[PDB]
Amino acid sequence: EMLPNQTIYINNLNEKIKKEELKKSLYAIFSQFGQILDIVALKTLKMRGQAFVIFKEIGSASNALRTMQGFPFYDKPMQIAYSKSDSDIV
RNA sequence: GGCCGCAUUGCACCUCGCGGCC
Repeated sequence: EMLPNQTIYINNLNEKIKKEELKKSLYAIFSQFGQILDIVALKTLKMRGQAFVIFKEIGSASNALRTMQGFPFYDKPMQIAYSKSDSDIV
């Protein structure tokens, strides 16, 4: 099982949504959990449907993951895990 | 810049699947 990390990894995201909008919408629902350093969403073949939300505190990430797990975002239940590895900005 | 089709459920941190229309 994935250990806690201050970055959460989200997938099963609706790929039809433009990346800039996607990120603003994500910030709309995750900022309640604590300070966000950055949100990474790419639309490459490999990385579309996915995003990284990088919290300042690990406890924010844990709370965000547990609370928002499965929340239907642009119609699709978000799938949320901790990221495998630390995000670069540190 | 705007539409749309095919394929993709994928762990990233300098681009970066393919095709059609305006």
